[PDB]
Amino acid sequence: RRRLLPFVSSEDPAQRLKQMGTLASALTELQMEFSDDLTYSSGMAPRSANQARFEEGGMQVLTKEDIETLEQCRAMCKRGDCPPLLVVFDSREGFTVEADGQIKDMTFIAEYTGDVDYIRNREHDDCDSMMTLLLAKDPSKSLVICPDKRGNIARFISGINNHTLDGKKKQNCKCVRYSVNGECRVFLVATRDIAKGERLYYDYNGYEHEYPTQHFV
Amino acid sequence: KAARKSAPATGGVK
Ligand SMILES: Nc1ncnc2c1ncn2[C@@H]1O[C@H](CSCC[C@H](N)C(=O)O)[C@@H](O)[C@H]1O
Repeated sequence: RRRLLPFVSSEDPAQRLKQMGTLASALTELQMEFSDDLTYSSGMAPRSANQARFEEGGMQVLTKEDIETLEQCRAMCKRGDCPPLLVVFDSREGFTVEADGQIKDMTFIAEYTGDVDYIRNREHDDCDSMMTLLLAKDPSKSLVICPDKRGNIARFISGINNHTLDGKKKQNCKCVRYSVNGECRVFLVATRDIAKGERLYYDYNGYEHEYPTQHFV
Repeated sequence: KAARKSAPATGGVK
């Protein structure tokens, strides 16, 4: 029974302040507001549209044990105990996220946050950071998280190149969708032990193949 | 043309 693990925040308060500063710097660069939750804005999807029972083929449910861990991590972030992560600009990838301390295998990294909208409303959208929330049998019910105006660290995490022979080797975390109180939720979890300085990478095409990755480093 | 990241809804983490 693989249990979700809470992250271990950097012990030095100055290291936590510096980490939080790199995220605030990147958000400011994209003219974004920090948001550690899913937001339901006007002219977009209402909170009522976000029901995991609409997921074609159903959605796995987050256990009480794993919800407790998720609540612990959320409460930790509220008081200033962020996961040990640094947002770093790279000339070949743009903004990237690296571990600024050890992250054990099965450790909760972050929830993918931003504005929830209908997929039907974003067919023409240029946002490079859209993440599937709900895939329904009727496509006009499907939802996407849009961190263009509001979001957190998750929108800055890099993806693997799905076309190269060795590109899968870079993956050290995974994005998963779970039902929490009957709603869809998107989370990032470590898939192996990650060392300080190690850049985070997950598979952007973990279910659909809607993200072009051929040119990825 | 819309690029979208996607994650599975089954199979757990590991
Ligand atoms: N492995 C990789 N190599 C190159 N670019 C990558 C990459 N993984 C992610 N990216 C870049 O990141 C985008 C996804 S959103 C991730 C945050 C982004 N780099 C930013 O500066 O805000 C992609 O469209 C691509 O431009």
